[PDB]
Amino acid sequence: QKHQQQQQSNTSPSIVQISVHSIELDVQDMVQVGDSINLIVKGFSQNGQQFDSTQYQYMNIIPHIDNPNVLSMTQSSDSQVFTLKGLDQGLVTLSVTIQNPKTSFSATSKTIQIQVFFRVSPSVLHLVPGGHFQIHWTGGAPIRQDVSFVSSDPSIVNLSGREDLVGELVALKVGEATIKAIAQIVDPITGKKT
Amino acid sequence: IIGEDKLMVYVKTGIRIHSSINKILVGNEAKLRVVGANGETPFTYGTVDLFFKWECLDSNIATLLPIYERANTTVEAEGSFSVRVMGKNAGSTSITVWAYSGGDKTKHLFQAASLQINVIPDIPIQTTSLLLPLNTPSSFIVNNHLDKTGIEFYPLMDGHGSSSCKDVIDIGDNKIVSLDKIGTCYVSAVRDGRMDTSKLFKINSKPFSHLELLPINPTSTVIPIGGSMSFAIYLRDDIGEVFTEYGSSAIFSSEVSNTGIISSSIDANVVTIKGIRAGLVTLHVYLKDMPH
Amino acid sequence: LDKTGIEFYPLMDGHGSSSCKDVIDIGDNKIVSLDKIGTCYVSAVRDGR
Amino acid sequence: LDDYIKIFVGHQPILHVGSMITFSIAKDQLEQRGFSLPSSDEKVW
Amino acid sequence: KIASLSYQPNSDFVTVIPNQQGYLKVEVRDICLGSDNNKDQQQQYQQKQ
Repeated sequence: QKHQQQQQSNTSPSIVQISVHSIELDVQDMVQVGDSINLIVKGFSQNGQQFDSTQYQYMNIIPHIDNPNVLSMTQSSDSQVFTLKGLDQGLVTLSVTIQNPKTSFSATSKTIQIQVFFRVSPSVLHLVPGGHFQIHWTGGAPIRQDVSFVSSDPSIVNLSGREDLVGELVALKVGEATIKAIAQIVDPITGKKT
Repeated sequence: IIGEDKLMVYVKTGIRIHSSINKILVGNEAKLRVVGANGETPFTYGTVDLFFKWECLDSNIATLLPIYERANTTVEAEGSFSVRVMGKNAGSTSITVWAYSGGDKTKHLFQAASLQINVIPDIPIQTTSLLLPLNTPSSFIVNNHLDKTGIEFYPLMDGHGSSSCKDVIDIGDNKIVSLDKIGTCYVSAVRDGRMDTSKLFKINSKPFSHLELLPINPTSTVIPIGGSMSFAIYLRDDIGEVFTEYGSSAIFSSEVSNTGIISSSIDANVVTIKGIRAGLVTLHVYLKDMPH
Repeated sequence: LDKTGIEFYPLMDGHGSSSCKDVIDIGDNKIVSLDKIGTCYVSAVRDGR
Repeated sequence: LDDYIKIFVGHQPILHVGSMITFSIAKDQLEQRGFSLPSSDEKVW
Repeated sequence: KIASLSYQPNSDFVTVIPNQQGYLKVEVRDICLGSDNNKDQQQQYQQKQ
């Protein structure tokens, strides 16, 4: 009477659920400019059970991307797998919709964000003592980045602020200085600056 | 007894702005509303003696507009818990709202934290455009009478290869159809093999992001006992672009905060309502199966 | 349409017929026609959108 | 063969009630003393 | 569409000819020695590595 839960019937039956109700996207969150990563699209049932790779040939898989100039996508020789490629620096929001080509019913993934991995303008500036300027910059990750500035001699060229984020500079004395700009992201899970 | 259930009523707090979108293109709009600081919707407070002054920090980026527009009313005359904002020039501007009594307007009861609205620049090249929901057929070709023998349709790929239009739309039997995915397609309409007579158009594929109930050419802010007014339901994307065809999945619902003041009826995307008793009422409208 | 963050992309036919390179060039915020009779299609993109 | 042109686009004051003024700094005398100028956004007043 | 390849049988090298802007990636196989893409063995080691 006490152990009665564990006696399975050795003639294990098969169970077929005839019907995709949710989608997982299995992929990396970061890629380098010029390199590629793979996206795998996992479709599941009303019960959270998967579909086998052998069935994605019957599924209308429609990917969705906001910024195809920063990250491109192609489908592979497996219907379940897509190749992603970094084209220029930035951020891209991605999702996938699977549709039923017999009933028009659809399911969509969560949205995910993939990041692609900056420059200053001008690269050379000339000023007179008492002159002011604001540094301009291009690329990096403009939806996640700090940009901070560091002068090699604050007595020749100083920065205007408290926290050196503004990119405004003031020429104080005759001389020559480097302002290093640094684009940085905070990891939203570990708090790590990169 | 076949059941018991227990509503908690709290009688208490403050105000905030609400919108499902905060980007707008130049020339697009978004409808804003107030919601309370516990979560009080215009369905639980909207009929009360509350009068709402709205304001915008710069009116050259984006302007406020009234709801009953065509009666020649203003936002200050409406005092409404819901208003419009229209994009004029690119940039971010901030909108603020204060709640007063309708009897006492000398001092506010509550003030909201200000919402930013970020206006996006247009590209000023008049380009025939559609915006379709996912998995949805479009009647556009029949509606513009582009059905006619010797018209031809060709999807246009980007030179970087990015627009695989096959992943966003199909085109067959003089129809257009959107697919499972968010994106943009470009298409030429050619005729008689001639590229020199041809035309170009855009198709966007997106989910619905925002919903707007607005009066169809009102003569007043008010609806007759025994008479009626009609209100159109607009659906917008994440930049305020209006969907050109809603598909057969866009089912609407309507709810009424104080019963027997009005009756409502919906046909297609139009709510017609009729006056039955004297009073104030909030009408609520939502997309049935996406009630956010 | 000169303004920073506007982008211009020539659009090829899916049959490969419109080699736009044989009909126009696009550079320095200019358009230029070439030696040949034809039709080109172009998108004006902005901010990668 | 070049040329240049300046273009403008639009102590102890005694004032009248309802009047308006703009206060300014000798930028040139910060510069001649090796001090930097404020930025366009700098809360210096 | 980004660039054409051209090579001869038993060549040490391939020539690249530019067609469009972007990123080409070029890859190579050895005909006598294959490639280290031996995915069968990679599945077992992933449990530990």
